[PDB]
Amino acid sequence: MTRIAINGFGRIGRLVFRAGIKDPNLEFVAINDLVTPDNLAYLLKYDSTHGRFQGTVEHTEKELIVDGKKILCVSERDPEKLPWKDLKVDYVIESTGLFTDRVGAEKHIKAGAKKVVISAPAKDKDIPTFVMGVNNEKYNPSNDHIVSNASCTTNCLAPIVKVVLDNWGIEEGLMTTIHATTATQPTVDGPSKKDFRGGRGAMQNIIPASTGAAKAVGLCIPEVNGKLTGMSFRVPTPDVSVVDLTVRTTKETSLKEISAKMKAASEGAMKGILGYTEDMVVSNDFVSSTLSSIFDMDACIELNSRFFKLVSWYDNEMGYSNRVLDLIRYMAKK
Amino acid sequence: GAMTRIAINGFGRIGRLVFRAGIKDPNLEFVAINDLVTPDNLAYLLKYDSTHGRFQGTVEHTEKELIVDGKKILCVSERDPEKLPWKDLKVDYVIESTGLFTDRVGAEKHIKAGAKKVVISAPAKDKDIPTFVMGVNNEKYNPSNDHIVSNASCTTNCLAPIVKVVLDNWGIEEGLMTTIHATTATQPTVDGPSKKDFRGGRGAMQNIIPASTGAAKAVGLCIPEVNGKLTGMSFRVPTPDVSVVDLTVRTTKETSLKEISAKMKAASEGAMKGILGYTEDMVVSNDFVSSTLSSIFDMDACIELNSRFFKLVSWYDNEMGYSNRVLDLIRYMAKK
Amino acid sequence: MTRIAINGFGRIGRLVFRAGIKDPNLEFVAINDLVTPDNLAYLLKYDSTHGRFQGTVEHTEKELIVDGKKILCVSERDPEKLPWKDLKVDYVIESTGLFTDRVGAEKHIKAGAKKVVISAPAKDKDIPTFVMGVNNEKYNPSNDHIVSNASCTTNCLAPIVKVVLDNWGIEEGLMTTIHATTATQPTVDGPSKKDFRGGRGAMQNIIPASTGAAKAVGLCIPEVNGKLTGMSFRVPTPDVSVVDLTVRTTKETSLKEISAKMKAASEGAMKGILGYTEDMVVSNDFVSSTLSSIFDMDACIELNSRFFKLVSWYDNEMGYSNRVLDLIRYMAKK
Amino acid sequence: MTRIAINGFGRIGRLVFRAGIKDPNLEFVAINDLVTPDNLAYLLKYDSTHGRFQGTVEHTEKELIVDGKKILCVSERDPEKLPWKDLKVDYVIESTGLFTDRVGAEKHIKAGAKKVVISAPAKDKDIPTFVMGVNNEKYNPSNDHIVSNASCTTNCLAPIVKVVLDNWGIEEGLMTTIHATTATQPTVDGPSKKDFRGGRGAMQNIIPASTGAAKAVGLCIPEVNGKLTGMSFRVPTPDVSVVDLTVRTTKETSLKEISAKMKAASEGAMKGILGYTEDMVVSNDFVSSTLSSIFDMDACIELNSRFFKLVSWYDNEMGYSNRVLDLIRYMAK
Ligand SMILES: NC(=O)c1ccc[n+]([C@@H]2O[C@H](COP(=O)([O-])OP(=O)(O)OC[C@H]3O[C@@H](n4cnc5c(N)ncnc54)[C@H](O)[C@@H]3O)[C@@H](O)[C@H]2O)c1
Ligand SMILES: NC(=O)c1ccc[n+]([C@@H]2O[C@H](COP(=O)([O-])OP(=O)(O)OC[C@H]3O[C@@H](n4cnc5c(N)ncnc54)[C@H](O)[C@@H]3O)[C@@H](O)[C@H]2O)c1
Ligand SMILES: NC(=O)c1ccc[n+]([C@@H]2O[C@H](COP(=O)([O-])OP(=O)(O)OC[C@H]3O[C@@H](n4cnc5c(N)ncnc54)[C@H](O)[C@@H]3O)[C@@H](O)[C@H]2O)c1
Ligand SMILES: NC(=O)c1ccc[n+]([C@@H]2O[C@H](COP(=O)([O-])OP(=O)(O)OC[C@H]3O[C@@H](n4cnc5c(N)ncnc54)[C@H](O)[C@@H]3O)[C@@H](O)[C@H]2O)c1
Repeated sequence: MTRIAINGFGRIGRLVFRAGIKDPNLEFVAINDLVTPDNLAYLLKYDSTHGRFQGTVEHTEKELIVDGKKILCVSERDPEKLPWKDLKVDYVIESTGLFTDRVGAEKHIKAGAKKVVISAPAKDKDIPTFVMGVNNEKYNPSNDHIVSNASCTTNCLAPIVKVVLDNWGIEEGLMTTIHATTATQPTVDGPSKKDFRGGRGAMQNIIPASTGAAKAVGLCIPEVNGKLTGMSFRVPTPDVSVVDLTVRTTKETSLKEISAKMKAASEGAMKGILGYTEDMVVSNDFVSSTLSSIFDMDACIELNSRFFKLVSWYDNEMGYSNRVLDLIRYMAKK
Repeated sequence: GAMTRIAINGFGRIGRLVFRAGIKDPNLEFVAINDLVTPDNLAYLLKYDSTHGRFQGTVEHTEKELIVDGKKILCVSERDPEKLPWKDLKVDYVIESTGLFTDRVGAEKHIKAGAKKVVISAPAKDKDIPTFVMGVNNEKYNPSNDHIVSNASCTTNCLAPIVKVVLDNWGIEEGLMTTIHATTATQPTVDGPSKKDFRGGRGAMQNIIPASTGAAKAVGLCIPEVNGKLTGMSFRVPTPDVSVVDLTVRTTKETSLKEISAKMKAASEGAMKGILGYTEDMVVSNDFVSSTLSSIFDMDACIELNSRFFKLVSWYDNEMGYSNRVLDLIRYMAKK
Repeated sequence: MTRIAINGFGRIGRLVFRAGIKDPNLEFVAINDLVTPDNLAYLLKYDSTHGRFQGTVEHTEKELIVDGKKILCVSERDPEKLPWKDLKVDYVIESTGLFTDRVGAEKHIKAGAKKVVISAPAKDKDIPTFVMGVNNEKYNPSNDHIVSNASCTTNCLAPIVKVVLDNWGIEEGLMTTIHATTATQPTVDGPSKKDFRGGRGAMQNIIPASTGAAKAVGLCIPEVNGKLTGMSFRVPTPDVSVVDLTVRTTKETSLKEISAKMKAASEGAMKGILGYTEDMVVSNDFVSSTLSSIFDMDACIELNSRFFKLVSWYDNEMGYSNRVLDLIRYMAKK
Repeated sequence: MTRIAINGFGRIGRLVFRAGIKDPNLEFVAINDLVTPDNLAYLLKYDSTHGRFQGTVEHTEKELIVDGKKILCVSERDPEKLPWKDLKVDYVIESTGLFTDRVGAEKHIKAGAKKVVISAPAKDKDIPTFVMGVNNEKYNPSNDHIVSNASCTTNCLAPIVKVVLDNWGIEEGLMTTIHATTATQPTVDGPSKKDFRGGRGAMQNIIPASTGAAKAVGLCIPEVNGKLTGMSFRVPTPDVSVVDLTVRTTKETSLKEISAKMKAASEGAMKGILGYTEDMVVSNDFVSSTLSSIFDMDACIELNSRFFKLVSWYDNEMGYSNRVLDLIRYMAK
């Protein structure tokens, strides 16, 4: 049984917990956040986006009790003061958003944790980044003790890029994500030290945003390094995002051939990772989807035999959370 | 001085905003409004605007007219444009903004009713109606022959000036556009039927909704040099007004974002003044509510992959900018 | 087995269909709407609010196939031309919004239907109105061939009123409902001859609206006839509403005592109709709730021993759709 | 000229600044917030709700330059270390939300300010609360050095209560406010130790909230103390709220008479505070209104001659900000 601790019981932390408490192979031993177990228990059972927790939730002054299983609840701002050694934590899910650099994420290993999974792109280039179904086989159990699971957008874009790249090559690519609002944005216009637009009211605006997903894809798919960039527009929805990839391929092809390969990948080497649809879907048709990427056949367009606009959905919350579990399960086995 | 007589068929978002923008012009004379509701509901919707605020002036009504700033305007309720009294009113231009008469057969009812010229506030349903975008191809207008015209779409009016600047300076090999578009009256609040686009029937408050757009092809019409070289799509999002275009374009000559921004800023200060705007500020959509521009180039949001591959971003108030272009086109046609 | 046809496959019609199609005692034989089976099947499969249909959906040019069941699909503007006599319809669910008067509803009877259930308050004083768990025992099989299941708000308010009246009496009561947006509202400012406010954009505004639910409960609970009125505020939410009842009681009492009686009723009589909670719930905690009314203890306030403000939630879509089934089932058995 | 500093350049602080920088009798000398002048210049210039600043906005490392006027920008978390004596600050607008107690607000006076106006209800009983046009005349310049301007909801409800009470008395009143989302709420579900609902996603939910605004009216209008209580529902709108008041009056009356008195007040002794409308209004019809309260005659309902439901709108951002300025101008005269 693999022992897991969660640092940051937020949107991602609670969703990895919800997805993982079902697995007998996993054991969640601790949750760390800046609030009491009462509020953690409330946020676990009630979810404005993914519905009520399908199970029993209780709490003590010192723990949550989920389906009878006891999980320790601690509240320490500094990860170094966490009891990871006493709980002998194998994996710590770093999902606070505040320790995406190595010096901060190294604090969990100092506390006694064996492996640290950062649920976000790393700020340092020396932390390996993995996307399940793209480059997770490059993981080194003997050396990679702090890893990154990339971004929700990277996890959506990289599988699409991989199928296109494998079959027709990519000369150039520009991506746009139309992304759901997240917790980093305020409800009304407010301060924002390093991105002024990011402080504008998320309920009111379409908001241009930077994304690192494109080059992060360059990390996971080196063959596309230097050939893709991207940006983002935050829109006033609470969850589910979509990627629009304009691609110039090397070989001539058509949308029918691309769709054939996407469908094949979704049924084969990327089943459970890449999804495929021909239906007239809109974003809420993917609420609580566990897939990283859902290729939208009807929304795609072809300018000509080498220029395409490919569209893929993702639940930026639920899909990433399940990938976080998938990566841990992989690391534990291999 | 001399006055152009205008009637509005369809007193909706575009119709009321065309009225708001044009009633300030002393050379224009709005002589009639046609819609399916009595002047009482029309006065109410004219007075109060959830997006552009209260009407800055006095609005009253009778059973047969609105009274705006002392001026009386005839208010009729006739579904059939053919039964409208355009001949009696000596209507020079009819703004067809109901959304139901974008083909020649439907718009021709206004000419049969007596109007001299008809401006469709939308893309024509068929290529047999000429389309004009101010500052791009409105000089190709023929006063003696083009009696039914189209002012294209908001997206076309935003995309085309960008395309024009890029093409004239570096050429275009390919261009793929996406518009992130505000919600409009064609979408319901909750999931409902929609025969012509199933996605079009899903709830607008809840979803990102992929949609089809003809704006790319329409620009190919207004700019023949670019025909076949541009396509596009749309995503409707839960905002009530203001949209943004994201154009992925491959140029012929090598260039850079600095050079492109230089030409965009030059165009906005020169030949496309009042049509194309230019900004370097960290703007978001609500910063353009009630903007009169067709297209506002957003230098900070643009990205360059390489010397020939760029992602250009341009905003537009799909209600207010288009309504101001409808008036400009009518003014242009009047002068010649 | 009871044979049911649905006129108007909209929000209410589709949800009634979702809740009932698993029922072996019910047989849905026909669906009538203004579109062909492909759009109806699409709308049955994907719901922006209640998620994907948990089952299989197929279609023909003339029929739907749900979980193997074949349902005829028609498109007739005039109910009088519907094949109810030929299909032997026991109950017709009138959920178009256009035939809530007796002359309009009677067209289903002339076409061959035996019973018509209007999914809204009737425009006619001689059409009986029932709220399950409040006054449905007054249904007379021999005379009530066209009945009304009231409004979603009436089904929420009446259970609250029933308990308070039965235990402490009601001298006066004023109701306010904060109501989710519905299909009658536009996305942007537009015309609306019978209620100008109703035409204003639902995404942007709090919109005052009139409601008849207050007098309608006077119909179902005659003891309160003439003693309560109400109003409504439409807000930019796609589903779930809340009732805020300001009530002057006859006998002295306390919030503790009221909550205790609400809790008893939720666990015994009115079980499945009235729900009870002491948690810090918000509207999305009730998406796809099947209850008519959920009493919110913590949201309630007491001015004094005879003046209370009681709060109760309801999924105006799902709860009402389930009560339409319950009403049909009650009528069917006797 | 009155020398004013703003502590907390947020929604209220910036909107107070916009309305007041136009006033030649006022002199804004300093702004304190936790961000650099660039971000403050940005937020002053562009407003998602009230549009672009109608004027010129410039900034340096150490100041804002608004319409030619130079204003100091400081970034100090502890108000005791603020440069109020050097700047000779007459009034400090406390709009951070973190110093609504006397121990906290008094730090501005310890720092050199003469008066402190809190843009929110005070925590302490000994800090007087004023509503313009209701009880502001009770201000005592010799002793009231820290005052509260109450809440946006109290400023909307109290004028309504005053006219009803003066004409027909109040036996009971229960108020509900349908309130716009504010900076206190997250976009998505998150923690909130003292009120769990307050942490739920504001874009997707109707959110019940506690309010003291009814009880505050009991303080500003002592005759109604113990007779009025209330609650709140936060809804997914960015601005403008509405109060809904269920009132049992003492004297028999009618909606027609109440409306007449409301219209009389809006035109007379509460012009600029109380507004009156008979139109079919909705929330966005009041964006950027400077009124505290707008009586909505058509939305009102009468159960009988003594039981009414009265409805009044308010721009919780813009109306309150103007009340803060009005209070400062009153205290300075
Ligand atoms: N939201 C998404 O869709 C998404 C997708 C992929 C990855 N991510 C990444 O996951 C990370 C978390 O995102 P989220 O949306 O769950 O955010 P969130 O704000 O919902 O959760 C973060 C949580 O961390 C807790 N926390 C903060 N500081 C802490 C500390 N010092 N110690 C312990 N707990 C602390 C907070 O109370 C909060 O609940 C971010 O870095 C984000 O970029 C988010
Ligand atoms: N909304 C935008 O941003 C935008 C911008 C550019 C172009 N347009 C075009 O303008 C047209 C109208 O757009 P809108 O947003 O104003 O729509 P809208 O829903 O506001 O409708 C326009 C008006 O037409 C009236 N109408 C309907 N049938 C009529 C009839 N038979 N006779 C007279 N009036 C009738 C309606 O009552 C309505 O008020 C569409 O063709 C649209 O494509 C819209
Ligand atoms: N949505 C709610 O919260 C709610 C709650 C309780 C009851 N209701 C009542 O139920 C009724 C339906 O409301 P809704 O929200 O489902 O509306 P809706 O607009 O979602 O669905 C109504 C359907 O009627 C169909 N229709 C229209 N004309 C028709 C005709 N002539 N013949 C056949 N079908 C026709 C339409 O295509 C449409 O799908 C209303 O009367 C409403 O007041 C609504
Ligand atoms: N927004 C409304 O509708 C409204 C109406 C009436 C009253 N109020 C009250 O006014 C106050 C401000 O609310 P708001 O909506 O403007 O909030 P906001 O979050 O928009 O602004 C608060 C500001 O305080 C500043 N701040 C935080 N800590 C600080 C510190 N230590 N020193 C200096 N500045 C600091 C922050 O950067 C932030 O800009 C609150 O007390 C609120 O309850 C708000």
